[PDB]
Amino acid sequence: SRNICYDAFVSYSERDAYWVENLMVQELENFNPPFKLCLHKRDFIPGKWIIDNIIDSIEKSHKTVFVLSENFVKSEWCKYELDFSHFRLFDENNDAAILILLEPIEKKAIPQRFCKLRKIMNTKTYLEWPMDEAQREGFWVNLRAAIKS
Repeated sequence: SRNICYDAFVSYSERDAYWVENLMVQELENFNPPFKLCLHKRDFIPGKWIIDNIIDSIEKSHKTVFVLSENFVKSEWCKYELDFSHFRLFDENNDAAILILLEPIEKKAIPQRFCKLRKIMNTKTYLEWPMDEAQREGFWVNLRAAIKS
């Protein structure tokens, strides 16, 4: 494209909308230099259809960041479990996704048909949003690093 490339496409729920659209934006879009972000629930075109929003964004950005939370799982995760051949090499060996764990998630309650997610939860691979405000700096540092890995 012209220069319509983003550093990351960020899928997330409207319930966690504040954290993403304030906290995360300030640490990245306001960073210096800044990151270019495709905010799932802030930059999607109303007209355009659904899959066209998702797929198109994921393809115009270097990475995909999921902001996992109880809510996100129920309301927005499924679409990401079952996927349809739109990655000649599959999202498995395509740089992979960046998972942020916004809050803990009772996996004892996470379906079971959610293979991918469950893996994530065992692999305990993800940036965990620290409850201790004194440790958030390191978090953002990691996040950026990840988005630029």
